[PDB]
Amino acid sequence: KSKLPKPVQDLIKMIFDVESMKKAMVEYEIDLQKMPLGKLSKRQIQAAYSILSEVQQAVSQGSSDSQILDLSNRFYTLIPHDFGMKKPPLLNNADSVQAKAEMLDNLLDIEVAYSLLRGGSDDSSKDPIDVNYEKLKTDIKVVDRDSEEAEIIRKYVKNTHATTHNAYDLEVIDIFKIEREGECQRYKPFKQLHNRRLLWHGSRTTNFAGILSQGLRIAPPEAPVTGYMFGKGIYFADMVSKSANYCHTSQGDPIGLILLGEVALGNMYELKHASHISKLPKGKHSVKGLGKTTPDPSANISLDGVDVPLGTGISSGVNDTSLLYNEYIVYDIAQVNLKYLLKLKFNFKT
Ligand SMILES: C[C@]12CCCN1CC1=NNC(=O)c3cc(F)cc4[nH]c2c1c34
Repeated sequence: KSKLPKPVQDLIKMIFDVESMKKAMVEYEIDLQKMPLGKLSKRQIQAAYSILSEVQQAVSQGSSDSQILDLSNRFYTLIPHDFGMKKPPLLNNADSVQAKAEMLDNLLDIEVAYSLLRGGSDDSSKDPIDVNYEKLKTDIKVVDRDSEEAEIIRKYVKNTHATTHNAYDLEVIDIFKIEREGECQRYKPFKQLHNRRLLWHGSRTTNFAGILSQGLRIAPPEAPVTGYMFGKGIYFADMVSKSANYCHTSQGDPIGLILLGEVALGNMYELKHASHISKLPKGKHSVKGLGKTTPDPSANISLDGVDVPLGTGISSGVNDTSLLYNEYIVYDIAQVNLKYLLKLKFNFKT
């Protein structure tokens, strides 16, 4: 039987739940009878990614929409869906493509998680909790609730919840200090770049088995670069609620996980509208999408030499922007060093 601290044990049970993966799949209206969890393929997902990029290129230069309809039917044949008696959405426009690309990101992560769960070795004497914990190849420690780390993290959550995101409020249940096997060596080349910031990354619970195993990754090459507002990079927020929205929490499942990462942003390429790129212009290290609302720079503090923008929301002074809140994008996985993992209770305002 396991000796892990009991918060870490609940975390492991949460990350490796197959039923949550099946529920995520049912929430995308995927047909679980024709295409169950065990018949999820990495290469099938990549082929779906290629269909999305074919729709992107077709729409972009005046192809038949005959063509685009055929590609949408091919997509629904490659990934079987259960829509009952409604008509499935058509892949004819940019929003359809973006929805399916986010969906495929989560599908790929689910495949990674199930591949982890059913792989490696199994040892009947050992607690499954211990087996999965060491499958994560991460050091997970509980952060003391009265530390100053915890002070700053609670203040970061408390101060940067946007008013637009009025469907819920957040309660911090546990704060974990994580260390990914190998990540600090990979991050070393970027640890004295200027402008390193502690930023949020939310994702579904089922995805953290992937995120803790392999880190935060960039979409595969088959993924359409126009399926993401600022192209194929790793996306962070400085508003806790903007990232928390990407946990895809629900009333039926109100606990989520969110990441705090040291991001070496360096020279930020400032953008107010979508720009589907895979590389930065020479001399830039990150993209910053400017919101009309920013955390107050007055109130930034430092934690292990990293800036924390835990100020309250004020106007940026940016006028012709299409973003309500900031976004930070990096295009090299080495530019990220994950520091903390947070268990959040979503209290839905009903
Ligand atoms: C839809 C998108 C774009 C590429 C994959 N994505 C998933 C995501 N996850 N998590 C975040 O915390 C996040 C925070 C942001 F400020 C902007 C973001 N844009 C994304 C995310 C995101």
